[PDB]
Amino acid sequence: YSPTSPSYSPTSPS
Amino acid sequence: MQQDDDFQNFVATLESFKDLKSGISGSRIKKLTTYALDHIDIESKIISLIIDYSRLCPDSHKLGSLYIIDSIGRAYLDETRSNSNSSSNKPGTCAHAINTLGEVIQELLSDAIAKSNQDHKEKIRMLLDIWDRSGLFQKSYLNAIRSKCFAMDL
Repeated sequence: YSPTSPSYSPTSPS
Repeated sequence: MQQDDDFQNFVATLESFKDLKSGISGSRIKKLTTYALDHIDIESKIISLIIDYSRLCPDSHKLGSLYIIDSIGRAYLDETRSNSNSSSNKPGTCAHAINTLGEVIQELLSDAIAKSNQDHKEKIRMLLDIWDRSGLFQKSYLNAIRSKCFAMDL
Protein backbone atom coordinates (compact mmCIF):
# COMPACT_ATOMS: atom_id res chain seq x y z
CA TYR A 1 0.00 0.00 0.00
CA SER A 2 0.93 3.71 -0.20
CA PRO A 3 0.09 7.07 1.49
CA THR A 4 -2.75 7.43 -1.07
CA SER A 5 -5.91 5.40 -1.77
CA PRO A 6 -6.24 4.85 -4.66
CA SER A 7 -2.93 6.18 -6.01
CA TYR A 8 -3.15 9.48 -7.93
CA SER A 9 -0.75 11.85 -9.70
CA PRO A 10 -0.77 15.01 -11.88
CA THR A 11 -0.18 12.60 -14.79
CA SER A 12 -3.94 12.09 -15.32
CA PRO A 13 -7.05 13.66 -13.67
CA SER A 14 -9.03 10.47 -14.44
CA MET B 1 -28.44 7.91 -7.75
CA GLN B 2 -30.70 9.51 -5.12
CA GLN B 3 -31.30 12.97 -3.60
CA ASP B 4 -28.57 12.01 -1.09
CA ASP B 5 -25.96 12.15 -3.89
CA ASP B 6 -26.36 15.90 -4.58
CA PHE B 7 -23.63 18.53 -3.91
CA GLN B 8 -23.56 16.79 -0.51
CA ASN B 9 -21.00 14.32 -1.92
CA PHE B 10 -18.62 17.12 -2.96
CA VAL B 11 -18.96 19.09 0.28
CA ALA B 12 -18.95 16.05 2.59
CA THR B 13 -15.87 14.67 0.79
CA LEU B 14 -13.96 17.96 1.05
CA GLU B 15 -15.03 18.14 4.72
CA SER B 16 -13.76 14.61 5.36
CA PHE B 17 -10.56 15.75 3.63
CA LYS B 18 -10.25 18.64 6.13
CA ASP B 19 -11.13 16.29 9.02
CA LEU B 20 -7.96 14.23 8.36
CA LYS B 21 -4.19 14.86 8.41
CA SER B 22 -1.44 13.53 6.10
CA GLY B 23 -2.03 11.46 2.95
CA ILE B 24 -3.60 12.85 -0.25
CA SER B 25 -5.79 9.81 -1.01
CA GLY B 26 -7.10 9.80 -4.59
CA SER B 27 -10.55 8.52 -3.51
CA ARG B 28 -11.58 11.89 -2.08
CA ILE B 29 -10.19 13.57 -5.20
CA LYS B 30 -12.27 11.08 -7.22
CA LYS B 31 -15.48 12.08 -5.37
CA LEU B 32 -14.76 15.80 -5.82
CA THR B 33 -13.87 15.46 -9.53
CA THR B 34 -16.78 13.03 -10.00
CA TYR B 35 -19.48 15.43 -8.79
CA ALA B 36 -17.86 18.33 -10.66
CA LEU B 37 -17.47 16.47 -13.98
CA ASP B 38 -20.83 14.65 -13.57
CA HIS B 39 -22.78 17.49 -15.25
CA ILE B 40 -20.87 20.82 -15.07
CA ASP B 41 -23.70 23.11 -13.91
CA ILE B 42 -21.70 24.78 -11.10
CA GLU B 43 -18.42 26.70 -11.54
CA SER B 44 -17.79 29.64 -9.15
CA LYS B 45 -19.35 27.64 -6.28
CA ILE B 46 -17.09 24.59 -6.74
CA ILE B 47 -14.08 26.85 -7.35
CA SER B 48 -14.74 29.24 -4.46
CA LEU B 49 -15.16 26.16 -2.25
CA ILE B 50 -11.84 24.47 -3.16
CA ILE B 51 -9.84 27.72 -3.14
CA ASP B 52 -11.25 28.73 0.24
CA TYR B 53 -10.83 25.12 1.38
CA SER B 54 -7.09 25.65 0.86
CA ARG B 55 -7.35 29.14 2.41
CA LEU B 56 -8.87 28.06 5.75
CA CYS B 57 -6.88 24.83 6.18
CA PRO B 58 -3.34 23.76 7.30
CA ASP B 59 -0.34 22.76 5.15
CA SER B 60 -1.56 19.23 4.36
CA HIS B 61 -4.61 20.86 2.82
CA LYS B 62 -2.56 23.37 0.80
CA LEU B 63 -0.96 20.36 -0.88
CA GLY B 64 -4.27 18.46 -0.89
CA SER B 65 -6.07 21.40 -2.48
CA LEU B 66 -3.34 21.69 -5.14
CA TYR B 67 -4.06 18.03 -6.04
CA ILE B 68 -7.84 18.68 -6.05
CA ILE B 69 -7.44 21.87 -8.14
CA ASP B 70 -5.08 19.82 -10.33
CA SER B 71 -7.59 17.06 -11.06
CA ILE B 72 -10.68 19.26 -11.52
CA GLY B 73 -8.57 21.88 -13.35
CA ARG B 74 -6.98 19.47 -15.86
CA ALA B 75 -10.30 17.68 -16.37
CA TYR B 76 -12.10 21.02 -16.90
CA LEU B 77 -9.33 22.24 -19.22
CA ASP B 78 -9.53 19.15 -21.44
CA GLU B 79 -13.33 19.13 -21.41
CA THR B 80 -13.62 22.80 -22.44
CA ARG B 81 -10.71 22.41 -24.92
CA SER B 82 -12.85 19.69 -26.54
CA ASN B 83 -15.61 22.34 -26.84
CA SER B 84 -15.78 25.56 -28.91
CA ASN B 85 -17.51 28.96 -28.85
CA SER B 86 -19.13 27.99 -32.18
CA SER B 87 -20.97 25.12 -30.43
CA SER B 88 -21.75 26.73 -27.04
CA ASN B 89 -23.64 29.73 -25.61
CA LYS B 90 -23.87 31.74 -22.34
CA PRO B 91 -20.36 32.18 -20.84
CA GLY B 92 -19.61 30.63 -17.43
CA THR B 93 -19.12 27.01 -16.32
CA CYS B 94 -15.74 25.19 -16.17
CA ALA B 95 -14.20 27.78 -18.54
CA HIS B 96 -14.92 30.49 -15.95
CA ALA B 97 -13.91 28.06 -13.18
CA ILE B 98 -10.40 27.95 -14.65
CA ASN B 99 -10.55 31.71 -15.22
CA THR B 100 -11.39 32.16 -11.51
CA LEU B 101 -8.62 29.84 -10.27
CA GLY B 102 -6.41 31.99 -12.54
CA GLU B 103 -6.69 34.85 -10.01
CA VAL B 104 -5.65 32.76 -6.97
CA ILE B 105 -3.27 30.13 -8.41
CA GLN B 106 -0.46 32.63 -7.74
CA GLU B 107 -0.97 32.71 -3.96
CA LEU B 108 -2.03 29.04 -3.81
CA LEU B 109 1.28 27.89 -5.34
CA SER B 110 3.57 30.46 -3.74
CA ASP B 111 2.14 29.75 -0.25
CA ALA B 112 1.92 25.96 -0.82
CA ILE B 113 5.65 25.99 -1.64
CA ALA B 114 6.64 28.45 1.11
CA LYS B 115 4.66 26.38 3.65
CA SER B 116 6.32 23.17 2.39
CA ASN B 117 9.45 21.28 3.41
CA GLN B 118 11.96 19.81 0.90
CA ASP B 119 9.61 16.86 0.25
CA HIS B 120 6.33 18.76 -0.28
CA LYS B 121 8.25 21.42 -2.25
CA GLU B 122 9.63 18.78 -4.56
CA LYS B 123 6.14 17.31 -5.00
CA ILE B 124 4.84 20.76 -6.06
CA ARG B 125 7.85 21.05 -8.40
CA MET B 126 6.91 17.65 -9.87
CA LEU B 127 3.26 18.73 -10.26
CA LEU B 128 4.25 21.78 -12.32
CA ASP B 129 6.92 19.70 -14.11
CA ILE B 130 4.18 17.29 -15.26
CA TRP B 131 2.02 20.27 -16.30
CA ASP B 132 4.93 21.48 -18.47
CA ARG B 133 5.71 17.92 -19.66
CA SER B 134 2.09 17.33 -20.74
CA GLY B 135 2.33 20.31 -23.13
CA LEU B 136 -1.20 21.22 -21.96
CA PHE B 137 0.23 24.45 -20.49
CA GLN B 138 2.48 27.25 -21.82
CA LYS B 139 4.87 29.98 -20.61
CA SER B 140 3.65 33.24 -19.01
CA TYR B 141 0.73 31.24 -17.52
CA LEU B 142 2.61 29.44 -14.71
CA ASN B 143 4.57 32.34 -13.11
CA ALA B 144 2.17 31.79 -10.13
CA ILE B 145 5.12 30.64 -8.00
CA ARG B 146 6.04 34.38 -7.97
CA SER B 147 8.87 33.40 -10.33
CA LYS B 148 11.15 30.34 -10.14
CA CYS B 149 12.64 31.01 -6.66
CA PHE B 150 10.09 28.94 -4.65
CA ALA B 151 10.54 25.32 -5.82
CA MET B 152 12.30 26.01 -9.13
CA ASP B 153 15.55 27.65 -7.90
CA LEU B 154 16.40 24.60 -5.74
